[PDB]
Amino acid sequence: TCPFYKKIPGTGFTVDAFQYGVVEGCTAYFLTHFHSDHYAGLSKHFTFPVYCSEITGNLLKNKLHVQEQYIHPLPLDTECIVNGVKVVLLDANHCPGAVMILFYLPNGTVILHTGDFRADPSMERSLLADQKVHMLYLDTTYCSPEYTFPSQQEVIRFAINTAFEAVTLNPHALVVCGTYSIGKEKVFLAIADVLGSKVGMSQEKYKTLQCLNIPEINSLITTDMCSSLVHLLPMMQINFKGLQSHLKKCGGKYNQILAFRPTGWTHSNKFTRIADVIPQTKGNISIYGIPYSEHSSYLEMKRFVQWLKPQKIIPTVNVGTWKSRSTMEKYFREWKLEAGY
Ligand code: NI
Repeated sequence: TCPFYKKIPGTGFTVDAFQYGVVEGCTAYFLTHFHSDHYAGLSKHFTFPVYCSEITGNLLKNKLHVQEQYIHPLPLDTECIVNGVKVVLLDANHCPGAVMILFYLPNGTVILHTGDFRADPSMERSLLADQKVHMLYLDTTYCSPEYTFPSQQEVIRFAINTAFEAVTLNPHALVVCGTYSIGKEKVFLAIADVLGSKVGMSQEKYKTLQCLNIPEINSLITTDMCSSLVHLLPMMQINFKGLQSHLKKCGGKYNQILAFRPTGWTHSNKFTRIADVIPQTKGNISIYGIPYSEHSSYLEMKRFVQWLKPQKIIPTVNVGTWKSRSTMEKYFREWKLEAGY
């Protein structure tokens, strides 16, 4: 059955709750973003109202084939009424179309559900600043002090200078970026922009990008692999074997590969700055691991919550074991004692 952390008290609303069949009482199913963990169970066969951003609705329509009658897209930063209750969607700074949701309950309680998010100080001057938030449903993916990472901008600058150098040294090199879902598009679009190229990719991946309301998209991407010097491949192919195999496929148009694996955190975040990073190399193929995160670091999460001062926190990630829950509760009390709420 649907867990309490996916229900919104005193409404018949749920959030990211599609894998449990019909939820008893639920009149509106919200979807924060188009990642398979959150949408799991949604298909062309679902027949209840789904509320979501415009981007998320394009994806539901075109990738999952959910029927149009059941998709209710809502604009951002706008007060809307859903089944008699006032809501607002805000940018989550996660992947394309990902939202936080603000619910104003009839009794006067205010609830923020973050979805998946990367907390940022620009969220301190949104509609959130205008009133007290009593309850916070929080993306606790990286809720432990070991989880540090560079800014997105530091990582992109590094990727740009690295790719530009390699291709100026060898104008027959190919750049490859690994991918598995939506998100982290800036990695490949920034590399392509410094090399004066479009990004080549499969038909399924191009169809996905074409749903994302990215300005000038038709000038940036193509299905003609031949004509482009940045290619996208599935993350699973980003290894020496997969990359040599792909290089054979391209018809001796390239004689070298430089590949990027955007990942979350891995244990080498604890010593290495972005400027110290060096690739793994085997022959004419080099692979760079780059920690481009679309989740809050510990410090980013802590700052956001210390600013917001919620009366209660409801974790939404890593809630499956008592040890994880206990650990997280300890950090929430620390934050509250430091900040005086
Ligand atoms: Ni996500």
